[PDB]
Amino acid sequence: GGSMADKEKAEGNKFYKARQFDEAIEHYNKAWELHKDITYLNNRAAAEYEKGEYETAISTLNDAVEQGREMRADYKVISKSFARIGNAYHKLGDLKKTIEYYQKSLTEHRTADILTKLRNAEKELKKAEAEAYVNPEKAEEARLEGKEYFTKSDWPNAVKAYTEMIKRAPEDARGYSNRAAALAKLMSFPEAIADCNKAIEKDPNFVRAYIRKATAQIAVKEYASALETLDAARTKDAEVNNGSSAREIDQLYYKASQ
Amino acid sequence: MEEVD
Repeated sequence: GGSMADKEKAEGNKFYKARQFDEAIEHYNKAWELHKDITYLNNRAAAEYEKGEYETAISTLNDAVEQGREMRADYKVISKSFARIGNAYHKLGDLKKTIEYYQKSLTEHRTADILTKLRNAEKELKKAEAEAYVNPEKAEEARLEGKEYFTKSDWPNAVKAYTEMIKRAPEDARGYSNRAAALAKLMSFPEAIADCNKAIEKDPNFVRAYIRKATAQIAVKEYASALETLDAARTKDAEVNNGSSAREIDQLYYKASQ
Repeated sequence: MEEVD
């Protein structure tokens, strides 16, 4: 039925809107029965999704695209199928397939949403994989590898080793200070400063990191800053270390005044 | 809610 099945659909939409999902679903099926058009299936999938039956929704939709292809259905509507699969997978917390099905939807028909939803799901995946990468024992293994390359003056490999440590333990200030040490040896000073800064936000009480920052600042003739960094360094050294690296601070203080 | 057509 032309106008006949469109009423069943419309009746579904009325029930769907009042959150009566099984009632919506049955009218969507009636619509399909009367007139083979995949819109009605996309709509049933919406009802299934809203019920929280995410597997049923994906099932309904996978079938919808297969039947839509056989029927040569409009590229937009099958793009919605793929898009809803993406949503359903995202509700299932399966980030791979949500991304895969967003790609599939954009391939069929590029829209603004879905492009935004893809970038958000990709963002969310990056964050997750990063949080999975974190490993205590792999971090300690990297810290040991770094010291080995550092003792053998292999700065480029030490940098890599210490980057693995930063990735394996993003909260350990030693990784940044250590990469900062190797970077300085390679005379990449602005980078050495930046790693020292992140080391100091990770551990405000980490003296060695203040000393590297200042040393690298002196090396790039940033004298005003070097003296400030050295003050901060001396304050935290009194508090934390009983001023046990004061002679080292002083030498750098003297060079930064000269 | 998801869009119905």
